[PDB]
Amino acid sequence: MDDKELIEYFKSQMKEDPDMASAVAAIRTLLEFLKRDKGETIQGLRANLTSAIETLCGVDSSVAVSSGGELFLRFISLASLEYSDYSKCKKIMIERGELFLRRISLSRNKIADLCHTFIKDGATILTHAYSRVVLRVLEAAVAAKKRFSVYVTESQPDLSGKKMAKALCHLNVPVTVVLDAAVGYIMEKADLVIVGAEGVVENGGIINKIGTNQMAVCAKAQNKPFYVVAESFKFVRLFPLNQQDVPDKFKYKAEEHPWVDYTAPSLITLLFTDLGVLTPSAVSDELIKLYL
Amino acid sequence: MNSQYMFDYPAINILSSVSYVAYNKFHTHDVSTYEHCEIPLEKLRLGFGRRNSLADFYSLGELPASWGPACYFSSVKPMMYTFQGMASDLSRFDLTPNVLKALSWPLGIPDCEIFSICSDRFVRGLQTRDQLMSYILRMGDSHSLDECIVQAHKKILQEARRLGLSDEHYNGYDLFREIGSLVCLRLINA
Amino acid sequence: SELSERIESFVETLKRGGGPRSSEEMARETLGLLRQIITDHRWSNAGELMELIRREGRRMTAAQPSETTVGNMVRRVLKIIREEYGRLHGQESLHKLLTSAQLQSNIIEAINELLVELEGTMENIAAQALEHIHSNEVIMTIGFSRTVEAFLKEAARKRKFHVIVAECAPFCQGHEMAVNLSKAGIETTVMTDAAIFAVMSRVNKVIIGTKTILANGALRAVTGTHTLALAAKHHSTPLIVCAPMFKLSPQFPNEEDSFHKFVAPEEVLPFTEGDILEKVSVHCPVFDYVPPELITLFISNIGGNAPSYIYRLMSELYHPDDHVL
Amino acid sequence: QVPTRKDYGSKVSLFSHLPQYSRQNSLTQFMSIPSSVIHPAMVRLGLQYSQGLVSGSNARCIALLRALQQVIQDYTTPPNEELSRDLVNKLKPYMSFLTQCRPLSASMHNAIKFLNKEITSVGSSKREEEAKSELRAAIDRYVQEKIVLAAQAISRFAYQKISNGDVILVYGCSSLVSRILQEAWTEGRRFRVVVVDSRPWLEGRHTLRSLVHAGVPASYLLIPAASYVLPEVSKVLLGAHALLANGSVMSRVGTAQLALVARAHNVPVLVCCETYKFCERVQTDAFVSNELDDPDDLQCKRGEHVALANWQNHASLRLLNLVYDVTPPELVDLVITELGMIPCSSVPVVLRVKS
Repeated sequence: MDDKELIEYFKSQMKEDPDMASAVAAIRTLLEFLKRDKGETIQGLRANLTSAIETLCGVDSSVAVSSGGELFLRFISLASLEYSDYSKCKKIMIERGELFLRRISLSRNKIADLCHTFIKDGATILTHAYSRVVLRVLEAAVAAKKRFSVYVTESQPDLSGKKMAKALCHLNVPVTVVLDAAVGYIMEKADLVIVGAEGVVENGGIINKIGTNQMAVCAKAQNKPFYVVAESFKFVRLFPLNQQDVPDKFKYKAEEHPWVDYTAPSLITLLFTDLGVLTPSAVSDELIKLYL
Repeated sequence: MNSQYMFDYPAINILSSVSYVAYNKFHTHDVSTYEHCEIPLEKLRLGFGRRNSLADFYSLGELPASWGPACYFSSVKPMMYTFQGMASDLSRFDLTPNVLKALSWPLGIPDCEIFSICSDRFVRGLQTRDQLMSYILRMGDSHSLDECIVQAHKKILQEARRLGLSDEHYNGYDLFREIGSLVCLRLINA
Repeated sequence: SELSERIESFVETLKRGGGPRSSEEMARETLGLLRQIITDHRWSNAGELMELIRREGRRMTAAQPSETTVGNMVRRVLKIIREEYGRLHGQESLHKLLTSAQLQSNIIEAINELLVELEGTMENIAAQALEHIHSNEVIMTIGFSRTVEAFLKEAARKRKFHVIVAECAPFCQGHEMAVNLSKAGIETTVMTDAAIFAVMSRVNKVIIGTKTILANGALRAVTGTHTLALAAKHHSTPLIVCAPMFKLSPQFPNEEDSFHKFVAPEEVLPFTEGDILEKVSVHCPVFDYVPPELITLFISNIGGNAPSYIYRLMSELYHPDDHVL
Repeated sequence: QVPTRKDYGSKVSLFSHLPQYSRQNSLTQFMSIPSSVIHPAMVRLGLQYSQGLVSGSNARCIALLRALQQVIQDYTTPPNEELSRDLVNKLKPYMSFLTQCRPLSASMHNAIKFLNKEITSVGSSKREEEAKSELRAAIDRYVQEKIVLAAQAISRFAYQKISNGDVILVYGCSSLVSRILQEAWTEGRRFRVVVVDSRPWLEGRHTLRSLVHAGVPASYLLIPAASYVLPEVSKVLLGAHALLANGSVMSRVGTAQLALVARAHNVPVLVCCETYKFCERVQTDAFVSNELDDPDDLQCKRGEHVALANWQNHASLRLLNLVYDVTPPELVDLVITELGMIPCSSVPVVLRVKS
């Protein structure tokens, strides 16, 4: 396929199962492109794949797509090292990608099982915006017969906090929607904070929606724990120095309206990934081990 | 550092041949690709976007990550180059007046392997990289490969504007295609 | 039979009162008991041996979850069987995701060398102790712990400094360290807990022991350790934790809140008070939870480490599947 | 036998466990003019350490490795003996004498450890001349791939972090930082550089003299005025003499002070260093293990008097001039190595992957 079945297929995969993240859909689309490659060269294969990376990054430019693309590139390089012939290595690429998809499709369940223990009875959780991982974790906590309250911000640029509040009150959980400006007012009632992440940077910080950093900072003022739930494929070798250092292709395009900001690892307590429960410093190690 | 990974390293020598050695590890410099060939950007930088007129890249000191027919998504606006018919016609013609110094350029010395390179019965495969890279190195005057590529492109533009060949119609999408077209046209002239 | 009754005696001793007081004795006894378990009980494949070890370790841990030396020694043994089986027949990371009947003697020798290396942890800590104490320093400790007392009483052989020991009320065992260490000429001082912050400004560094170190780097120590760590962070004085390698256990803080250990309130409030004991509720925990943000360094038999690196030591000691046990 | 160096002056009570030698007192007075106890290369290298003719950590390591290569070339095994352990036994007194001349650094410690591991790994079946050639080749390869390529990769990585029009603050003299700045300016970037120096070495004038020769705009000031210029500073770049396992940065005296003041001013801090300088030992402060330089260097002639001329004549007077200090990891943001840009807490991981 060439530049038209790519975007249409990606959007079809996203729309047929809207409860499935953008990065997973991008990885599946890359695997589908690999299947219908109809070309015999490893260098040309990787060139076409890296071109597909930014032709997919044109839409839904969130960091997760770039992280998944980088992971796919590293995977295809790793496989090549293992073997020698494009001919034979093609089927093994296909089977390894199938196994990779199978393993990453259980990330939500693994994270929920790992993280449901961290919620106390009678607790008060605080959430920034919609994130399916948080919803799954709270569903697992409910399945454990727990009692707690949930405060959620409204996420003003696009009112998705109300959407997740609806999806959560559908589950019979006492929820409360608050203004994005009320975080400092509200968190004194909150017992702990759980947020998602659209990407994890080298040191351990996160790359998330615009308000997240504020919460984290305020959390450090209130001495409350701050937990982040994110899958493995949300790792990337980007190291912003400050808020303006993250690439502008992620800030804007979903008088000055950014969409995504960066949170330093020093404000993060624990990372809850399908790889386990990690300290913020752990991620770099893993991401180092990928390239050595 | 996925853009810095390498599979084959181009070893050079100075009749100015280029070989490939099995080099499966990350390189110290970014690498671009062109027709299954790998060019380490040892003195230039990577480019972005699907802008046409490849000359617009190295004018900024950059160089695109990938382009050409081998790239399914060439970022230099592929186009027709309706001159390969005469290249195929003269492909089987061997080395043996006016034509001698007509085809001495663009190398400055008579050379016929260009027609075989541009011939239809010559697939752009993995085994052909050696002769392509050796020719592009010899026809240039430098040591690193990217300067050879940029020298080739600017010499093509120089010869095109020498005869007024509508430089806009010559972007550099497939370098050897412009080589064959210029050789065919200047052999038609003399 | 005989091994079974020895196991039952061990479990009863744990339930009632720890006979061998030192944690190293607990580790040695647990490893020896596992040795007779391996030698005596019969098994064909490694799976039945692993599940038998799981059952026995579950029983021993359920005897007293307050102390975890038995639990993580059992987990170390389980990892030993896993490693030996993988070696004789054939780590979660992104690399793994992208890429893809005579072992009894080996197990026995692995346990034996583990015991041999466990014997000298105190000596290794003492050997490396001299590089963190300079002349005329001021050191403060809490409670009683043989590791830090050996540390200081050997590092004072070539240096002179001041040591402050705060009694760990109600179990005022800091007096024992004070007496033993002053019996070596160290110019020590005996202090109450309530004065910690009051003196914390005039202390160069604080060295403490621990009972168990969790995966995230947070630890469980004697009561009042959290206040001392908070005072250290407030005054930014470095905090050193002297802990052998077997005191590293892979659980996490939020686990059923069976984290502390509550003893009879007799120590805090004497029974002689009388009538007022009805309306008054008294709590006497013996352990406190110190978060990893207040810890500066970790000294073990292998050297120095940062808390942020603790997770890696978890991967080299305990397989992820054996956390639940 | 090699005599011991005598301490000069009265040391501070807190630093009674460290030595303190004077530049005037050299061991060569009590050594044979034709060197017999130690190799002439060793005594020459110790002389040019004790006199301060070699200061940079990279320069010190390179000079030590060259002198060791000279000794290896001049070495001859004794009969009824083998090279593997005799070489190390002969090398130990040389290292002791070098430490006597001036305390060792992280680079020299790592080089000594690597050379010991290489010599011990030399097979017994190897021939003496072949073994010597192999050791020389190994030393050359180590020097190349652990200094030159590392510096090139570090400069290439650091080029990205530098944008046009920003202001970068440096400190002291360090070859890696100067090379990074020169290569970044050559590549096309445009920026100013603020140079911070400190007494008594005043080594900053080294790197300044480089920057002016590269056409880079520059500014100069002493360390105490740093708080004045930090509002206009955008990035801080420092050189590290050693990286500890706990993420602490063991560097020149003023490094931690500048990092603290920069963090107070909300300015990111960058550190570039080579992997071969990563030590495994840890220290929580600058008191347990440091270096005491010549106390007489502190004297400065202000006006027409030297206020500290006869400082020994005052019994209760002590002088103190450290050479190293430790920066806690929380005050650092980057460690730039050939492996890339890593968090300051990832130092142990590299320590694991290099063995």
